[PDB]
Amino acid sequence: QCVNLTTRTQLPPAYTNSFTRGVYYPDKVFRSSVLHSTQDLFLPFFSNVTWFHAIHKRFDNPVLPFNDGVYFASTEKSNIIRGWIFGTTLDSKTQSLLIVNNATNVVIKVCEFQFCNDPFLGVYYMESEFRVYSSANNCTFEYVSQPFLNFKNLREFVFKNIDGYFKIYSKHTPINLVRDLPQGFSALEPLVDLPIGINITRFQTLLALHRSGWTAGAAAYYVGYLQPRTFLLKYNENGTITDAVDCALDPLSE
Amino acid sequence: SALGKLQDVVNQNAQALNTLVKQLSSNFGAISSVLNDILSRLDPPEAEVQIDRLITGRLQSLQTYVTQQLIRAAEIRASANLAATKMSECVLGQSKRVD
Amino acid sequence: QIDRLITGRLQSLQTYVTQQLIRAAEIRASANLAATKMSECVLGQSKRVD
Amino acid sequence: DSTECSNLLLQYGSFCTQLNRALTGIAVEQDKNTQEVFAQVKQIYKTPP
Amino acid sequence: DSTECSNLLLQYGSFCTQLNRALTGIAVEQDKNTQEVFAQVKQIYKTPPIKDFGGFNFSQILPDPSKPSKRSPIEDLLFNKVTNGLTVLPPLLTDEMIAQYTSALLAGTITSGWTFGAGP
Amino acid sequence: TKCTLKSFTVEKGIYQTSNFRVQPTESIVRFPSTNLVKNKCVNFNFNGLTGTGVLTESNKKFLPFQQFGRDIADTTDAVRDPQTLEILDITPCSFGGVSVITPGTNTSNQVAVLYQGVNCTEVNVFQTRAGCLIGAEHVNNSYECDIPIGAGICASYQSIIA
Ligand SMILES: *[C@@H]1O[C@H](CO)[C@@H](O[C@@H]2O[C@H](CO)[C@@H](O)[C@H](O)[C@H]2NC(C)=O)[C@H](O)[C@H]1NC(C)=O
Ligand SMILES: *[C@@H]1O[C@H](CO)[C@@H](O[C@@H]2O[C@H](CO)[C@@H](O)[C@H](O)[C@H]2NC(C)=O)[C@H](O)[C@H]1NC(C)=O
Ligand SMILES: *[C@@H]1O[C@H](CO)[C@@H](O)[C@H](O)[C@H]1NC(C)=O
Ligand SMILES: *[C@@H]1O[C@H](CO)[C@@H](O)[C@H](O)[C@H]1NC(C)=O
Ligand SMILES: *[C@@H]1O[C@H](CO)[C@@H](O)[C@H](O)[C@H]1NC(C)=O
Ligand SMILES: *[C@@H]1O[C@H](CO)[C@@H](O)[C@H](O)[C@H]1NC(C)=O
Ligand SMILES: *[C@@H]1O[C@H](CO)[C@@H](O)[C@H](O)[C@H]1NC(C)=O
Repeated sequence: QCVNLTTRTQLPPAYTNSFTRGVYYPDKVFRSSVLHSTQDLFLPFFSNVTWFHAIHKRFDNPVLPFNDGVYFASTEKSNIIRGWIFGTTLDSKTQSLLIVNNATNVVIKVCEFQFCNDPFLGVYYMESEFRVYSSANNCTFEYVSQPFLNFKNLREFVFKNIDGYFKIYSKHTPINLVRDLPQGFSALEPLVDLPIGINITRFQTLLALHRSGWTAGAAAYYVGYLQPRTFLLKYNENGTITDAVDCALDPLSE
Repeated sequence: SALGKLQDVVNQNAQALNTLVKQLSSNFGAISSVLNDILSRLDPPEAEVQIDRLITGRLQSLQTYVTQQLIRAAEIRASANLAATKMSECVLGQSKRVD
Repeated sequence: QIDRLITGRLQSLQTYVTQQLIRAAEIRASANLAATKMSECVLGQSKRVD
Repeated sequence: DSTECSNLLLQYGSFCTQLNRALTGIAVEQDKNTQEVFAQVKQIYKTPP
Repeated sequence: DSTECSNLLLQYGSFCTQLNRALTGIAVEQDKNTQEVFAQVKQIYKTPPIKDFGGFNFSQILPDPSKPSKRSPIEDLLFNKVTNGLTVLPPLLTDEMIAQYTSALLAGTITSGWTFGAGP
Repeated sequence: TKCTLKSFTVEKGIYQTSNFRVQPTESIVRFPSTNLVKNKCVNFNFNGLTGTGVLTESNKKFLPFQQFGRDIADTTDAVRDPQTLEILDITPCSFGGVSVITPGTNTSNQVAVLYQGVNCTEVNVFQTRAGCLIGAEHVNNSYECDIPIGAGICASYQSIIA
């Protein structure tokens, strides 16, 4: 089942500053009281991060490129953002990745889904609406896990695809900032490594409607793109990354 | 920065040791920098070549480290000879030499 | 072939840097002697013979 | 300017950093030598006319 | 610990012996340097218990009895202000013995002037 | 010492002659496998990570994602066991130089051995900061330095005393 959403309001997507967000642990190695220089796919400091809104009538589900990797930030309250879609053509011709977080658990499936133009979930005012794909014929990988999840909650995710391995990094942050990304530092812990082995060039954000037509809950998300670069990370005495330096940002940090 | 002269020598020696230890992580054109990985992954006819590449790279690194160690040893020996001269002429007697 | 050129040029550069370090040590010794002569012969009268 | 040569040169590690640091040490040593030899007075004296 | 690597390394000859010999020469040279600089007196001189030097105060350079290291306040400040087959050999002269040598030199130059450097 | 110096007569002094490495007594494999042996120099294989070391109980506070710990030189100094989630330090196995302290062969054939940087319990036994000294008796009297051992310790012949 697919449903076209025809009540959107036309508005260009916004842009804002990344500040010092998007740093994740590059590996599974404990390091204490050290300064470590690593060259990996990172989000540049103070970069131009694209801002999308969900407010009522804004419902931002565009087609975005994946490129080398995607940093996904979410200023979220009341649980509208539910999952992501990854693939190349997003149809039954190629094989695509599904990540969803419904009311019970987190489901990851790698199947040839015939995706809808507007994939979505729904909350009735209980969850009783799911319209993402119309079919699933060839499934190779399945993974059912625990639930991962004024704006009160900050969700950071990093999606990378190297050597057929999909690395998902996650961090949950209590915030009290009203509109934009808070300025500070928080290192993203590695969440899961999936051996999906599929080509990914395009991705989709999955939202949830509110029914009482449809109403969009107040939410905002940010999309940034990873680039191969070097960071200098500082590990404290407790093994937590507390500060970082972008090696190619300015001559002082260089 | 009063004690920079001693700290410079300490930093140089520690940096030379860190570079010499760090050079083991380099494969020098071989498939891996770990000897056990090469010995467990390849047959001895090609593992001999890979081990030879690792040996020549590490030997070049060690010879380089010994070369700068000898040069720094010569510099420290000259400084120590000067210090012994100052101990003999300034502390154990009064020196007429200006400055 | 590029590896052969790299190792040859790297050996040449290491040889050059090593001999430059030795000459730098010699020039530093000569400059220390020159500073001693500046302090003791120009800024004062020296009783040291020759 | 060969990128393949630099990619192969990265396998050898930090030899280039050591050579650059040694040359930098020699270069600052020359300035230190000149400073020790000639800058032994902090007053610029002049002869009478 | 690779036996095959050592067998291949034996084809290159006595490079390892040369490197070990050079490092050993440096290591003994450091001890010779310390002997040449600090061990220039064969008598361990000591200051008198009464510090009556005609108004001259040497408390900042003489060893402190309260400190276990028997160092001067200046020497204590100096020591506070300085911070895979590799081994570090300890120096032949420890820090307390070097401090003892400096204390002997200070006692000689305070109580005897330059006479102790040229004889009795 | 005679073989190392390539001479049948050895002068008085200390001579570096050999290298002492504590051989791995057992091999331990831990996969998600053999028993876990601690406080001994053993070979270890943790999740495909091979090495040789002594496993001791660790006071580090590894976060759940973190598995093996690296030091300044990027060597694995701590590891988490994949079956029982506990942290173990990996100290490198005891290695050191073996030096032979002897007087002249004209005087005597008695020798003492110094294991540099090696504690005496992993090898006339005397523990010095320079290492473990075997074959020389320690005396409380102080003399001039004849054969330098290190860390203020010297050796002489009068038997060999330290
Ligand atoms: C929702 O809208 C999309 C966009 O118009 C529809 O996708 C089109 O589907 C028709 C089916 O005949 C194709 O011919 C078009 O080429 C599609 N357009 C694009 C851009 O893909 C989709 O079918 C609509 N959903 C429903 C249920 O009608
Ligand atoms: C010599 O100098 C020392 C240090 O300058 C003097 O020690 C000070 O004595 C006063 C008065 O007793 C104390 O308040 C200071 O704290 C002391 N300084 C230190 C560093 O302990 C000492 O009195 C001087 N005279 C003699 C004869 O020793
Ligand atoms: C971000 O990009 C938009 C256009 O893509 C541009 O108008 C805006 O000025 C950029 N922001 C910054 C801070 O450069
Ligand atoms: C969430 O998805 C899983 C997988 O299909 C399903 O078994 C479960 O019932 C779903 N929960 C809800 C509340 O729909
Ligand atoms: C994928 O699905 C189609 C139709 O369901 C089928 O014809 C094809 O053989 C499948 N391919 C694989 C590799 O299973
Ligand atoms: C992945 O998809 C893109 C776009 O279709 C294509 O350009 C690229 O060659 C593909 N890569 C692989 C390894 O198939
Ligand atoms: C590290 O943890 C200890 C408690 O184990 C805490 O007291 C200390 O403040 C922590 N350090 C930092 C930098 O947070």
